[PDB]
Amino acid sequence: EMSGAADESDDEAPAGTIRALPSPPRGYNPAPAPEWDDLDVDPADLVVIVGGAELGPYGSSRTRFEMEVSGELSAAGVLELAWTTGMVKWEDDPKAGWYDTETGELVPECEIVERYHDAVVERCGIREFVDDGAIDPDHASPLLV
Amino acid sequence: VSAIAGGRPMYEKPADRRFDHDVPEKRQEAAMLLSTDARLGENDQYVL
Amino acid sequence: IDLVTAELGSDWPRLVAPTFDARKAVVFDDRWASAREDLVKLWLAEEGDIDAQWEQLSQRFEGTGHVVATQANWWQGKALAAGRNVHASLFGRIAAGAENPGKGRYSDEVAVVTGASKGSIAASVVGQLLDGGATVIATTSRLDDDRLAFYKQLYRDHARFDATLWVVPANMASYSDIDKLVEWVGTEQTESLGPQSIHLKDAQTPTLLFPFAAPRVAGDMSEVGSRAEMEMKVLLWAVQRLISGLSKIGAERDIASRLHVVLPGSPNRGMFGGDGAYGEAKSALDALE
Amino acid sequence: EIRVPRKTKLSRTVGAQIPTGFDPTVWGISPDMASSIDRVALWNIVATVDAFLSSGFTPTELMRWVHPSQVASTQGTGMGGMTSMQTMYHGNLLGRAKPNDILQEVLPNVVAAHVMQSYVGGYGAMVHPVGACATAAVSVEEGVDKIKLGKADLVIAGGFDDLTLEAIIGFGDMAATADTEMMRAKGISDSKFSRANDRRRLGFLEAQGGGTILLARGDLALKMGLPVLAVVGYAQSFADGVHTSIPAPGLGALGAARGGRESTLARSLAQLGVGADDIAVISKHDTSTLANDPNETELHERIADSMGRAPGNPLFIVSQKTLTGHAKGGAAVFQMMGLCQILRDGVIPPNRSLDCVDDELATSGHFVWVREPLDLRGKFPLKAGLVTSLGFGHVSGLVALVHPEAFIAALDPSEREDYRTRAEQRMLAGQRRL
Amino acid sequence: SVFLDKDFTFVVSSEADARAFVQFDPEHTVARPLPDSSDWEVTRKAGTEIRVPRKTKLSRTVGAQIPTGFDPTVWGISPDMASSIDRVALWNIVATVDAFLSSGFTPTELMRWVHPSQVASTQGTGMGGMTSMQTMYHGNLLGRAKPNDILQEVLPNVVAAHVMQSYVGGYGAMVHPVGACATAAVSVEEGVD
Amino acid sequence: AITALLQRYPDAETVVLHPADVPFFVELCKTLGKPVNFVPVIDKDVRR
Repeated sequence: EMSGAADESDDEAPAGTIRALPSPPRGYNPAPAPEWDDLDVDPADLVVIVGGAELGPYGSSRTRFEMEVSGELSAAGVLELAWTTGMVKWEDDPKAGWYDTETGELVPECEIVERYHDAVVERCGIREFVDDGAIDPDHASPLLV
Repeated sequence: VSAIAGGRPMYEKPADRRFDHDVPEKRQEAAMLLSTDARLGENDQYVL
Repeated sequence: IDLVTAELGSDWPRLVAPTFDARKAVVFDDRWASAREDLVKLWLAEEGDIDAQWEQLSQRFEGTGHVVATQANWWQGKALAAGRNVHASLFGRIAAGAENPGKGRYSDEVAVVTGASKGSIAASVVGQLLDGGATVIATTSRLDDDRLAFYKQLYRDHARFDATLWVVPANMASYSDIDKLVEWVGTEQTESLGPQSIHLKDAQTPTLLFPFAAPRVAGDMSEVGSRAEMEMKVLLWAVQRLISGLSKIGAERDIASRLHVVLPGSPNRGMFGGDGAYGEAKSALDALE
Repeated sequence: EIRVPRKTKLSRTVGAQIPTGFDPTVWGISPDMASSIDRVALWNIVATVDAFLSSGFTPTELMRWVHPSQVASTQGTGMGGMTSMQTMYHGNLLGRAKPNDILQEVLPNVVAAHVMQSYVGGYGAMVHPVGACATAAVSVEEGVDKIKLGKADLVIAGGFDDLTLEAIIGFGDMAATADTEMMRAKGISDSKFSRANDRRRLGFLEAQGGGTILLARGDLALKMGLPVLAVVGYAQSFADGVHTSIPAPGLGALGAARGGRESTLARSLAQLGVGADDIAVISKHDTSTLANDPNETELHERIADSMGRAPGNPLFIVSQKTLTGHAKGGAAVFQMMGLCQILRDGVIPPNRSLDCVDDELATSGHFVWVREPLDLRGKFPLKAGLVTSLGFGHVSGLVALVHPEAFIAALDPSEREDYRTRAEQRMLAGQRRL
Repeated sequence: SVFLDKDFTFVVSSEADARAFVQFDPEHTVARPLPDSSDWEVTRKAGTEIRVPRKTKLSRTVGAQIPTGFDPTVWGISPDMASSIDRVALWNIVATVDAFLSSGFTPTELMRWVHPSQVASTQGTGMGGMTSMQTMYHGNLLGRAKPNDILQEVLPNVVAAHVMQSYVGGYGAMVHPVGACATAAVSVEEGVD
Repeated sequence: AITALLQRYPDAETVVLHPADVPFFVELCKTLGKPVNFVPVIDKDVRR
């Protein structure tokens, strides 16, 4: 009976088209109580960070922070990485949209995770050294005696 | 003039003040960096 | 080699390949580190009120105590203020837990458990052994980090004071593994630091032995039908060599300590015809006695 | 005398590398620049652009509020220009056609020199620290120094380094890098082999990249109306001392905690009305080497101990090297970046590479090592972080970072409300531009 | 770099070195165990890449050089240091000693008046460690025996790091400007700062 | 209808039309059954 119950399937109709995208980054304030005097501190003597950025194995500061804190990319996470890794291209040719750079195929924002992220994770972050110098230290490094 | 003639001016230090007594100084290593006014006495010839 | 293969079959030589090596072992003796992270996670995430039985269960898991873990609890508790109701309940409960920690005692048990994997009887036994202040050798067939992460999750929950857990890659089908494993289990408990790192094999005389290793029927290589023949080596013969192996160590290193081997007998042979596996195989345990 | 071609097999098969398919061209760098300049230059050039994008875009907008000679560039390197260096010494000895600009392009200062020529066009200070592994935090220190003395009101601080062939063979020979053949023997995947404070930590993973931050005068930031990411409460580099022993690590970073209430660390905090207990997070260098991790831990344990850190109020510490790997020059900036992101979001990143905490580290009670992310929501704020980095040859450094909202408290309620108005308008315009 | 037009005559090599040969060429090179001597023969076929020694004449025959016969040893630097460190290091090391000699000698006398963390080192370079750099990139590509400390010794900051280890022993700041030609004055600026 | 949708997605009120959503709208103007009542873009086709 139970194998049969497992062997007897059925399809409940599911019609779904899902996409992935987000609003521009916002900031969530924290609740902090401060008893302070105003004029006391000289603003000319203070050093303040206006902005910052980074280029590294995980991409920019936005994508790296997502991987560090979360461990998985958001919609904007994969969209940005696929752009930086050069998976997605932008053509003004007809159909006017985001296109896959390798195979020359039009892509939406949803399938970015499905079509790419699997390959993105492998080819981003830490991995076996990909040879852009036609030399592999671990395999073969040119010697002359 | 004493340095120029004798070849004296370069002496590579054994770092006596660091290890001076093996047991306590390794323990005193923390205490030194922690407290402000701890310094070298001259009379023992620069002891820590 | 063709004749030997002709007799034994295709799957037998391939599955009998060696697995265990002395360098892949992983030891978790730290409660002190895992207990501190365990408390702060409770303290921050506290929702349910004092009526919860989980708070009493977690307090028994936090019963691991020493100068180290007390310095953690006594602090986050003393740093807690009167700010809210949760802060009033946390501070009081923590101060009580800090007091119960000071007087905490421990027991000791040295056990070797096989077939300890997730969603099983032995896994419930393992965490409970760890709950009883024991020292447990846990073997896993799959060495993948998904299995490795599970035992870390299981340990950081159910570990008490004096509790040390050991996870290793192991194959009960391999005689080499059995010999190599117990040769590791019985040697020294010593760690030599020379120019390099050499860990001499940890010696703990087993109190309890739990051969719960349970091969399942999965036939991808076509092995079907020959398995009940091979498992008779694993379930009995290799256990026999496992019992013999720990008997040698005990005799050579000269202990009068009795290793208690719980024999996982199948319930009531002969009155069930539907099991098909358990009922017949375990009736020879009466012959093993 | 004949030189005959041969080969060698080496230990390091893995590194932390910028995601495959990265191009400076996609970011919009012209092909002429890509050719003429070292790979390391492409890292600092794009990073500087994206660093500005956090607030303003056109670099000459700085010349509206400020005389151009008050714009500074403080940019650190451990080596820098590595490719351009290895390009000359091969090429010349090999007589291959190589560029004429080589020695200019191998100067570790030439990279941001290229950025000043191409982008900002400032008439002011240029400094280029060498901190080995600590350049990033060492750079911040001098970027801070340039502002307070009125030499320049706007500085760019950062560090960058590259990963090449002979960078690897120098570390692997020095024994300081983790040996991949040994890692695979222990069943360690490439993502799991950088583990800080772990019992099994085998030495550091080498990486490549670069990062920069824009440090400014607090008065200017309000006046320009840019975003305030954090307040730098202090920055310092510190040496160690005379000794023979090669494993013996530098402890000199403790000099910042000297004096207690009179200490630089506590006074920096106290000026914001912040206590010693109010540093929740320290960003360790966390090289995953056996030498650095316990020493840096003992160091952070002691700087807390003497300053009167309440017993068992431990500094929650993140290791970013377990993720990003170790990039020598741009080490402490990636930590600097992460620390700002820690302060604003409140979230304290985990070390997910931690299987087990080293049993030696138990002696440190003011230190807590977190394996899982502790995410701080709106009801659970945070205050101040600390970036610490230990370079080679007694280069040690400390950067005290403090939450932006501590600065907004000095404006009085009328001007405080007036600033939030400007900062809010900038964020909307900033999101637009980005 | 030249491509071999016809197969080169076999040469004797060790098993470790000959297996390496195979890792570059492998369709183009051929290696065999010699049963008696256990070593390997290396035969390069047609299509292999060979690097053949040549020469060049250059324009600059003159430079401003430290007087001939200078030795760090005469100044009293130990032979172990001379070996392990780049030539540029010997310059900054002796200069620092003679710089102190202007006033005090024992660097720890500074620790009488001052807490050691208040001693700073700001030392600029245009490149620095040049020898140690060119030593690696030759040596590695040439498989010649070269020192293991190379990358440590090529860090332009490592030179005064060597001085702080050997002499002053300060617990305080270390900065190392790159000013190209201007590092010196750029260094003073930060030393002042 | 407008209120119903953008209540579910309140973020639509504070943000920009996505750079990839701009070509889509201009594309829809070209395929529209009855020609658009306005001018969506100033470009080479502005006469059309």
